[PDB]
Amino acid sequence: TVPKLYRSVIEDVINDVRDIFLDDGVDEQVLMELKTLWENKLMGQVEEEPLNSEDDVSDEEGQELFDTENVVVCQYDKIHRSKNKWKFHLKDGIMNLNGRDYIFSKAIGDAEW
Amino acid sequence: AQLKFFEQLDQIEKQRKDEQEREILQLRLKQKAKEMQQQELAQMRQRDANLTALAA
Amino acid sequence: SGIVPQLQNIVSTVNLGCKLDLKTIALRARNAEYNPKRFAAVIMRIREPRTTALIFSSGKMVCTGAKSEEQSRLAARKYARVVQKLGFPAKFLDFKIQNMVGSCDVKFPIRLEGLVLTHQQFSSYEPELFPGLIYRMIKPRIVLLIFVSGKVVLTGAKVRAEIYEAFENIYPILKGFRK
Amino acid sequence: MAYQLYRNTTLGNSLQESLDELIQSQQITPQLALQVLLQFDKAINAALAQRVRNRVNFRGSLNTYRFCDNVWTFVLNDVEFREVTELIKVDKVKIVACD
Amino acid sequence: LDLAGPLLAFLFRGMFKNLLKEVRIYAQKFIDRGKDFNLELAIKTRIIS
Amino acid sequence: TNYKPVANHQYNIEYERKKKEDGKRARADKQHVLDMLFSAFEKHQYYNLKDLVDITKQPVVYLKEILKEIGVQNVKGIHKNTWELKPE
Amino acid sequence: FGVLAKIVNYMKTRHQRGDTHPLTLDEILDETQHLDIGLKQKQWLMTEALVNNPKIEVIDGKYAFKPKYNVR
Amino acid sequence: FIQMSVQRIVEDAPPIDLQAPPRYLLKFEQIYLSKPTHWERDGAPSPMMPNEARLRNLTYSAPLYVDITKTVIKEGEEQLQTQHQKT
Repeated sequence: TVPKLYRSVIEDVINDVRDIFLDDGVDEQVLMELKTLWENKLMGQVEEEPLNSEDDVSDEEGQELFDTENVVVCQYDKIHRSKNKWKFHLKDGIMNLNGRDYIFSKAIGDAEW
Repeated sequence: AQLKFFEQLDQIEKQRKDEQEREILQLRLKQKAKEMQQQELAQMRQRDANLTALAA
Repeated sequence: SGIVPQLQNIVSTVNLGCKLDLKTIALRARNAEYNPKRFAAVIMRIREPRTTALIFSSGKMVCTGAKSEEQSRLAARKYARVVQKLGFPAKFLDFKIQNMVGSCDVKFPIRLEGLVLTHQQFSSYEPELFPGLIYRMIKPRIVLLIFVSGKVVLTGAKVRAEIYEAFENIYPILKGFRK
Repeated sequence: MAYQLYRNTTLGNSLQESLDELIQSQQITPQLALQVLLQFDKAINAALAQRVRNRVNFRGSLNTYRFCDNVWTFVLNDVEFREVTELIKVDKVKIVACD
Repeated sequence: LDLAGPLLAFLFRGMFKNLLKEVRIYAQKFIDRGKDFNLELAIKTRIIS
Repeated sequence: TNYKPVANHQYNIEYERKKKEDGKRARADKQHVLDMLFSAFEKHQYYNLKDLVDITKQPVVYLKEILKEIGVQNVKGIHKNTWELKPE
Repeated sequence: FGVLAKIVNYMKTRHQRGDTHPLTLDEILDETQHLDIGLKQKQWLMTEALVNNPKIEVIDGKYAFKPKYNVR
Repeated sequence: FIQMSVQRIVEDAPPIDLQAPPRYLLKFEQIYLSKPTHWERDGAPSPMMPNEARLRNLTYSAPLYVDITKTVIKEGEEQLQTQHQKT
């Protein structure tokens, strides 16, 4: 299923880049070579100014630096929050969970902070 | 390379032979006007890509 | 009277004494959000004090949601420290409690009609606009929302003493209109 | 001239690596590579918008969130992606959203 | 002989021309602002009355 | 049935919803605003401030400041005094 | 041509730096994130047309000294 | 006058055309006239007898209502037609 969608995307991409390859004057063999390599690669403190009186008031910032864990990239239509919970109308997008990819149109989410 | 120069002269006629139709007649002008509109949105649309790559 | 109002929310403003980059703070902060189209400030939230703070490019910040004065001050200091950790020279200048909100219950229904008739000079009861009667106390500059269920909410106080004094003043009046 | 969201995914990474190989081989110019990336972004956006007709659900807890330039960067933990056909469990997830 | 009818008809034609004139003006202002207009608010009854 | 009591007119609530959804125009960076202005001047030699505001999608005051920095107001004998996007 | 007026604005900010030195077009195009191809050639035709009316002075050799009145 | 001329004048009045893009068309179709009525200060309508009008210095007048059809063409290939009865 997902591989079939990928093949359709390949067809769309090549068709969309043909015109640019003609505009820039480059030969068409580049597209064939690109597709071949792409497929192969895929498969009392009165003086309060000092703030040092408190320490370890944060968390590890390395999660955003790593980004190695599963990542979901999509578009959002509505996102509401009522004092505890975050609600998500995320529309069509892509998800990368455990390497395997997932495709969706409507995504509904509820989370707690 | 000499043949590429000849092809460039032919691309100029595409527009230049067309240019004679302009003044005598506006589709090309409309297309040009549309192109500018695409560029305006692009820059805004593009801004998101650089920051999203930094975010993820 | 035997009843003491309990604070539900405190608003406090403090100047950091340095200009800031709202976009940078939004990008680097943990819980911060920045929507210049919607609002010109940056809205951040900290769960442990359980409060929300708005930070402006001018260096002034507003902290709300704190249930106590100490909690408000600590939350403001925490927000300032977060901004400082983001590399800015944030400080803690002229921290002040701009407004305090308290709530309580008188444990008996109230006749807002009689209350407004007696204290028309300070009372405003418009069921069409708001079911709660609005009372504007003068000696304390406190606004009280009195409800038929007995719940009373005081607002506009700068110190807890004003909240308690306003409730002490209003309780004898309400007792005279017990339903 | 496009959102470029999917560049930092498996598909975009593979395309970028292929373009890097051709650039190393001098077969394609960097301007051509950038144009290919732009066209890919347009095509992928259209394809996901049109050929996807399935709904998904998920629940969990949120540990962090960020917003700037209409870009959400939520960070959830212990998420359960529930679908009528299958259920998936994940310890942590980062949801990047744009519009 | 112009009796009550024709005389009142002349007056009413004039006043109805007026009524439509203010209706046009009021609706035109809202349309220029881009917001729809309320027909009931557009009508001035005092004109005819 | 005429003039039935209503909390708010349907047109008014629709317009308010549109305004709230659109949101106020944001003050973008000087570099991007300048680039957009220069792109617009390429399409048209002369621009009125009202339409230039729509093109740029920036606050009127901020756009006027940036435009005062470079462009200059020329008085015309045909319609009115309008901005000129050419710095000189 | 619009990018050209943008280069003019760039060299104006360069004057504002006060470190104005004899330059050329390639370094400006690089620092302004733009390339060097036949596009630079057509825009350089436009740029020489500019050199025919460069009230903002853009001379070919040692140049860029815009201000008709300039001492410090 | 009441039966023929008022209705004919309303009919002959040209339809109102507005545009400044969506365009609105207002057409006045039918005339309705109720019995002479007087409104008390409380706003309650009540029939007004001529003797009452004479005594109270009122005007013996009858409310006048028109049926108005407003059709809006949004240029989106759909036109919305709404009829206000007895405005």
